[PDB]
Amino acid sequence: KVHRARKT
Amino acid sequence: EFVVEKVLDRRVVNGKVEYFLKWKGFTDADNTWEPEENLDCPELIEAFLNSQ
Repeated sequence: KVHRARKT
Repeated sequence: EFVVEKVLDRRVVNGKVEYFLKWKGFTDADNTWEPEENLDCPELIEAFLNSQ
């Protein structure tokens, strides 16, 4: 799947 | 949150696991190191690496 993450 | 295109590297910083991400539709100049808890599934990286 498409993953997303918090960017600092 | 932003879409992750790829995971490029891993490092441990005083116990703390971080990963070097390329973000989708941003260039390499925008790559960042992120703490594991910023990812939805860091287990997938760990599982990939621990199986070799």
